[PDB]
Amino acid sequence: STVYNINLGIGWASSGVEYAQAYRAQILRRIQQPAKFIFMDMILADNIQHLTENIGFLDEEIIWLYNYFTDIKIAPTTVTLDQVLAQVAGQPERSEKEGKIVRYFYPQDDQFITCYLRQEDQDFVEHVEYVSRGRLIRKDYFSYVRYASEYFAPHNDAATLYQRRFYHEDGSVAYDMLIEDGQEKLYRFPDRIFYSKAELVRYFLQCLQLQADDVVILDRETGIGQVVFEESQKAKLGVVVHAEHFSENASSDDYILWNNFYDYQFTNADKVDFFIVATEAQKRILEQQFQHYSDKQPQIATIPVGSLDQLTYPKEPRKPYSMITASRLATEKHIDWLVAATVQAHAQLPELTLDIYGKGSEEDKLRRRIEEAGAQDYIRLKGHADLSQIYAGYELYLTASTSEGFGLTLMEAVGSGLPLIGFDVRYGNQTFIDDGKNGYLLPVSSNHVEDQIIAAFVEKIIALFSQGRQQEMSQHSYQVAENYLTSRVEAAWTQLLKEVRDD
Amino acid sequence: STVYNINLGIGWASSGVEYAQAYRAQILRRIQQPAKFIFMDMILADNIQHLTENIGFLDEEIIWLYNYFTDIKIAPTTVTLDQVLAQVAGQPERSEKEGKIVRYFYPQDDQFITCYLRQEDQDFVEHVEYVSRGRLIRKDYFSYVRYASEYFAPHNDAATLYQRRFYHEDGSVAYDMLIEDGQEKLYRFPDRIFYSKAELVRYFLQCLQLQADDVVILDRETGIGQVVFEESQKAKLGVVVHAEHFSENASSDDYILWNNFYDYQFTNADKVDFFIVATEAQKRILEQQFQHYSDKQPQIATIPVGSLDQLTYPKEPRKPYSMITASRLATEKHIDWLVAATVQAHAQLPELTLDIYGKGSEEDKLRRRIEEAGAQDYIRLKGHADLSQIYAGYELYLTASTSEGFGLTLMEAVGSGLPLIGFDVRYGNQTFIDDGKNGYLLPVSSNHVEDQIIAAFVEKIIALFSQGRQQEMSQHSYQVAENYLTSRVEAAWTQLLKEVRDD
Amino acid sequence: MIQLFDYYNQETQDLHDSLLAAGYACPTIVIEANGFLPDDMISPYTYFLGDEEGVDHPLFFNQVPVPPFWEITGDHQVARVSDMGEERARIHYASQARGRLVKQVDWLDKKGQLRLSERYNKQGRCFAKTAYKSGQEAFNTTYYSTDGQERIVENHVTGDIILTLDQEPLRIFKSRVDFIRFFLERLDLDLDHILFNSLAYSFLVSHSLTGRAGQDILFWQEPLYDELPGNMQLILDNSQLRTQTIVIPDLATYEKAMSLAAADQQQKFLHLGYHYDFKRDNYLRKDALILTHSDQIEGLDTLVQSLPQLVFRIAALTEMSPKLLSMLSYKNVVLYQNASLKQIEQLYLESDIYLDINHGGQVLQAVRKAFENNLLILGFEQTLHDRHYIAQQHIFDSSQPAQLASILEEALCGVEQMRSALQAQGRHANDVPVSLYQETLQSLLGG
Amino acid sequence: MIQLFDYYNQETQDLHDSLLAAGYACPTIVIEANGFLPDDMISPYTYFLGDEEGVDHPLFFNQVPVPPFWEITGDHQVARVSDMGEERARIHYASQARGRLVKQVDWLDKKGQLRLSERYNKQGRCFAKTAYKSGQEAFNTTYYSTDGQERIVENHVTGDIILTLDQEPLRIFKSRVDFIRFFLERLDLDLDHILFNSLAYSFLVSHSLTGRAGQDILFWQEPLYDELPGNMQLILDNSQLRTQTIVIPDLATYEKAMSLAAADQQQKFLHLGYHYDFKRDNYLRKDALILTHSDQIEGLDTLVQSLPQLVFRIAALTEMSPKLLSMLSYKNVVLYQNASLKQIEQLYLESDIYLDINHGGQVLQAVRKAFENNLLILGFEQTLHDRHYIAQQHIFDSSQPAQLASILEEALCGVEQMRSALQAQGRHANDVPVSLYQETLQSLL
Ligand SMILES: [Mg+2]
Ligand SMILES: [Mg+2]
Repeated sequence: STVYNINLGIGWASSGVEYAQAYRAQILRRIQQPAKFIFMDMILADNIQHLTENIGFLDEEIIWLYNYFTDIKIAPTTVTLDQVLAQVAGQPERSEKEGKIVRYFYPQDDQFITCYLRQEDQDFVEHVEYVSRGRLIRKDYFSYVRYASEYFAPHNDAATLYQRRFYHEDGSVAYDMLIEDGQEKLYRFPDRIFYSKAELVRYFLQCLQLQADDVVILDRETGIGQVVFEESQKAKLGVVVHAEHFSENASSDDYILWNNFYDYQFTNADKVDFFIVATEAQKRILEQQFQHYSDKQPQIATIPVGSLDQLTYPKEPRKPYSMITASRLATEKHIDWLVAATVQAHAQLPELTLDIYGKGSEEDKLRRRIEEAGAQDYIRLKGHADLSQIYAGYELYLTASTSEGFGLTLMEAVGSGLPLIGFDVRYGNQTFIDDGKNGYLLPVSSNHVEDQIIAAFVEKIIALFSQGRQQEMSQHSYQVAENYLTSRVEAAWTQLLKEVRDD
Repeated sequence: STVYNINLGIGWASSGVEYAQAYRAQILRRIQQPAKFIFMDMILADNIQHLTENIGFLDEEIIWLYNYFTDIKIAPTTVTLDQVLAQVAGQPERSEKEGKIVRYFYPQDDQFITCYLRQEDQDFVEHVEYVSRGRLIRKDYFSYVRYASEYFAPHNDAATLYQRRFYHEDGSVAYDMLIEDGQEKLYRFPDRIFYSKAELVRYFLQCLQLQADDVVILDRETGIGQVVFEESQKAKLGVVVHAEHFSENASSDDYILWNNFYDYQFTNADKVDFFIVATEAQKRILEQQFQHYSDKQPQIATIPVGSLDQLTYPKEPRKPYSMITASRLATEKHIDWLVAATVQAHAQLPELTLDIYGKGSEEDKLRRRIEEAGAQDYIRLKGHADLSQIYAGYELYLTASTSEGFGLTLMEAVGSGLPLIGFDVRYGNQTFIDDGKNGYLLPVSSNHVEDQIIAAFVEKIIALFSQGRQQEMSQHSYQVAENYLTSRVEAAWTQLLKEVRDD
Repeated sequence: MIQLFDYYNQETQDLHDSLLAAGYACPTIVIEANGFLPDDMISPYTYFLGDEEGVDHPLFFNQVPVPPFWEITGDHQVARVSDMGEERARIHYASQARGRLVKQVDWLDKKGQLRLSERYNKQGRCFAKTAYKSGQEAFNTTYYSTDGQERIVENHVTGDIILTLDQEPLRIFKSRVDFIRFFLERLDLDLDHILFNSLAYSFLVSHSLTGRAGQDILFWQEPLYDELPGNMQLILDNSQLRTQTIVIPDLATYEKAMSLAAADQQQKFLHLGYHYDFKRDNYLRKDALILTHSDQIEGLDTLVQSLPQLVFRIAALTEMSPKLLSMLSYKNVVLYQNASLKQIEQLYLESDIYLDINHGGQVLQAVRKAFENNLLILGFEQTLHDRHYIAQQHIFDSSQPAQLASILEEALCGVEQMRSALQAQGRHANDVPVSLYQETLQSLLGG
Repeated sequence: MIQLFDYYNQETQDLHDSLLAAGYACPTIVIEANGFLPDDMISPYTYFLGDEEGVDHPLFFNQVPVPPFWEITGDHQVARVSDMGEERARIHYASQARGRLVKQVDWLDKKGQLRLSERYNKQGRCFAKTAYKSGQEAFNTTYYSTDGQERIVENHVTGDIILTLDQEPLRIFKSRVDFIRFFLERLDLDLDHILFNSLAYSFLVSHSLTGRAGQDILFWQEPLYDELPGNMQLILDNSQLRTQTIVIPDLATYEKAMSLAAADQQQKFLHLGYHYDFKRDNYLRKDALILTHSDQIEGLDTLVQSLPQLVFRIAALTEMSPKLLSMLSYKNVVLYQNASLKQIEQLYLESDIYLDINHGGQVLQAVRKAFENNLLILGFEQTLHDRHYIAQQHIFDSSQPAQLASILEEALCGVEQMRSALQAQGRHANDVPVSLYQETLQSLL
């Protein structure tokens, strides 16, 4: 009995879904629940295993689609330039090393083999290209052996991919594919032929031979949603909702517009055994929009995306009168409202200061005005820091997010102890805050009116800085934090697999 | 649990496979093994009920592919001229009647309707064509309701079928199909759409919801072979061999050439649970050709196509030295020789007399050849007759056909205690003629040269007309025939289906 | 009295709504098989099918019944049905204020050609399927009852219409005219006068009724060119036909009509307009409202810096590319993204101009809704139609006088500076008082 | 010495079969990647993949491995693979007497365009897959060892042959000419004289080594027209290229091989013919053989009334139309259909004149088979190829009159005249005794 998690792709810099998975893998270990993680995309740029391992996936949890048909195992790239040239013939006259691209010329007839290396300093070659008379004709990819290669030809005097072959440990061909218009249009096995990736994915999941007690969990639907649904009917199927499932600005009393990434799953929800939402705020309403609009009653389960390991009680003096914002910085941020409402709150409050961690787009315009504004030296500036322990050295946290599906920095914040102010908006600020108790939730009008909130920020800022509340609602801010930490996650994650299979 | 027999077509002149199926129905009734007989062809020119009842099926036994999706019963055509006219608006000025076609004219609107009857001496109507301004725009098909309609439109001034529609008892649309070049290219259901007849037959077989102990018996393969195989795996599949199953002249010890109508079933025999051959002679031949050419050992079972309810003994006349042949006279059955063989045995014996029955194409030429070589009409010819009562009147049956897969004539001939003389060839002759016991098997060369055949026939006509042995062979027909009684074939069927249902 | 319109669209609605204002409420017949008809009207194709009247709850794009597991997707202009990613149907949107309502779903074969068109009404039911032969030529169209029975089979090659209603015998009609005629007699509609909007079947019903006595009016709404339509002649040349009157609400063509009609021959052309029901007066305030699908609005940067006093509100129900999200750098601009219908109404209150400046397709009859709300519309020659509602004086070249809007626009400086301008677009749309119908008609409309 | 043969066909088999009669048997190499090669020939594409040599047991058409439940159908002409009724693959037959043997299988996409060609050998294995790009233009061909490894991958756009042997380093050749030479020097065959039959890659392997010891020849067969290839003109002009000696076996291809070229070009190219191994003499049995794929055999109605002397044996491997079977009642005609391979060998042994009178497809190299047994061949101006083996005193008119067609060889009753017709037959086929081979080549070693 296994739990197969399905996702499309992965990368060095990757985003909430992948981490919600990688995280989910670690709990599922601790329960002894066996689980694999399937990835459907074509990932040759990196070796697949490097990306999986970085995010924290064990190699015995990784099913790569195109690998699964071979005896080769998910592995780090151990193949060396030494080994690579044992396979090439002749002798290299002159090397050349620019960063990670190192190549050796065989000018007699005009050849060279260009190598691309895992790390600039090491010798483990990730892939090699064979160029003869100026044209790429072959490219091989390595882990502990060549697990695949690519064949090329000139077209429009541009190197063009026509074929990609996959091999077993011994170099016998497992299967190959044709490439036209940058799409995979044919797959040829010894006993099979397939004309579309959609029908390849069906074969793969039939080869898994899913059975009644296995659980398939679909984290991304694009291109695979229909085939996963059909082949998962024998097993238990479930769909997880990352971010927000509908659009209220396009909905009405009789007609709701789902987000285009969950529409198929919601439309077909009678094929799904259970749904997974980040917050029970989402289980709350999506349960009723299933009731109101579609009259369907699919089982929905709340399982947070992160966890707290330990309630973090600081042993240092609480620094009175300070501030912070940690978010991934863009326009959607809207902390020019956090910038201004600090100036507009600095008049009445002693020596207060905020730190802005996270950097990116728009960082230019926040520096633009924070200097010409009143508190220039008493609001912070510089970027990335790992705040894993530093939250507790603070007083309050500031979020102008119009949307958060699950706040992760918020997740850390309440465990670390800060009171919390944010708009009353789905779903994170609503599941992490009460407007007595932890904090204040600012109701927001339907449109951007700047001085609306900038004054409406200051008034709940000061109601807490006034005694006795600031530490009052901090210290029971944790009695809710006691549900979002690991032992409770492993409870419900555990909890969920059993009532799924008693069905 | 039920037995599903799958065939393609049926007709008035229907024979071979269909008469075999009809008696399998009669057998399966007494055994109380419930059966359905499936027909995949699109049959509108006659009510399919009229054809099935003509051959002996019960309407409760018939499954027609295109009717199956409706709620209308298989029923004879009872809709009448009066009822047809009642539902066309207006009153016709004039009527026309030509054979079974009866036209009603409505000159006021420039439209007429053409009714096609069942019998000319009754008022029942199978079809009605609606012609508007000399154009066929619609046609209906009647059993006890309108169960189907076709819609036309002129192309190169030829009425052309573009669409066919099937209805429920209440007149509502069950589904319709698009016709392009005599091909049905699109099927439209409310909840389905199908782009080929193969995929439609799949949905049909799926809607049957075959259980594990259901038995699917394949009588004909062409066009449905693979789909019947894919969908019958969850049940017990079987394949009946009706003719000689291989081309011997085109084979060798190295390579065997199957009959193309069985090639798919044989090649895929690993997917077949059991085969069925007409004669044990054929069971053994095909059994080894399997072993030799592709090592497999599929279960092959022997059921006769026919049987004998009882053994008929004569009324105590037998015309001294009289013979019989009943065949559908054609090129293949070569009665030319034996009209010419006994003309020399009437020389060596005084009272020798024979006569030919059967009817078909090509021997308008026979009646010419009868006495135009000077033979005389002690060789009588008779036309069509039902012969159950008539075989025991003679002392010897005779056959010149070069191939028979089983034979129905020989079984009844032997059932009347008539020895046989025919070639030594697969199968029926080798099955019903035990050489020397009830008759003589004449070797024939791999090529047909003529004059030796006639001589080898007459030589064993006096060795079978001089003497003491004939009633001392007419014994052995009664000897071989008791293996062929109805009670013993009911046994083999009950046992075969009991065997099949243990795997 | 009856109004018989070939098609249902806004031009026939305006004509219909005007006549109703002037006291003309008769029964109204649309020949077209349109599934979303105002309860005001009926059609012979939809009339006998058994649908419940006064129900508006159409299908939503993802409620199209499909084979099990087949995938429905769609954007704001269209939708799709797929089997394992392969295109199967196109779902077409009924053009309504509410988006993504199912009008017609077009089924394809595996080579992608059109085969069936299954048609939906305002009640969400599929009342018709059209079948296509080889060239994607229409073979026929079947119209079903709510029980799924054939009520009407119209052969598109021969024209023959097979009408079978419930518990009645089968009737074949040789032509569309003969079918409409059955419908008029069947409903016992009073034929004093037939007011119709085109020279298609809605006319040929009149041309073929000459035996019966009455006179009918044709409101000619289409453009005119070098000649008259051949048939617009035989109403002038023949003196016996039931229709001797040609009403032409658009002036500009009425002149082109009088131009091509002979001196004897211009006695038959009456000219009129439409009576619009406007929702509120202007008030000459500070605010812009533009509805765009995506960028960029031609010359927004130009106009916005040059007139900083004017509020600029731009909306879409899509999301906005940072190319335009760049322009809200100005405090002069206000931008609404993924705009609600509720929000889009509010902006039509708070803005008294509509600049038709955007590129691409039109956003929910925005030019019309502006006109109904008495917003003064201007733009450049690439306008999202309608051209009906924008006056020549107000239109511009494609940024040839890139901004010459702004201070021709700025002629918003007070009350009769504008009141001019909205009679400019008011005239161009051929606005007339309800009285002008009463005068122009009862010289004809008797019986 | 070697035999470097561009393509395998019978023009090469006859040329190979005669040199061994003259004692020239040497290792022979065909460049073509041909999976059906006689046990004494090899190919560089075929050798390193490791099939047991000597095994001839190809695949029967219905043995092509196909996805589960897919149906295989076919006739004597061709087979196909179908999924739920729609064409997927074509199955092409190896051209042998034994029918329906799988030389290659062409898989198609759902729109019907050609994508793969899976090529098959005599031993019953698929040793090569050719992949195609959009234009139905060939992209690459992979040749596989029997255990599934890649051995050769040839790029058809760049010509680059990448050759990876077992345990060996991977090499990249730039052309087939480079590939053939590696093959030659690898088995270290003795390059004295290379005997090659065309101006394609084989000759580019001789013109390749001109600087190296040894001297070789061309044997030119392909028919000639208005003027010479530029490529035999390369070697008539050049003296020191390694081939200077061109023979042409078919005398109708030679008289002209001079007519175009001067007398200086002329020391260079010899003349020969082929020495065929005939299996029996005539014996003038009065019997005729006709092997037809379908009727009607041109004017045979005319011959048979005119030749009651003549028995006409008409055989077809399929069934025939009553259109012909109507002729059986002509009592000098005998008919054989569903003709067995053995039965039809008997007829070749029982008849002495082969009429090539049938229309359309010929049967299992039937004209050649007649020529091999000293059957006298006469046919009409549809002279169904081979025209190789027909003396023109013998071809006749395309049934305008058929009267002269027979009184030609009705004229042969005794023993001398028959003879004279059959060398006429044998001379046009360029029959020479093994002696002339050793004479014209004894000069060169
Ligand atoms: Mg499907
Ligand atoms: Mg399949």
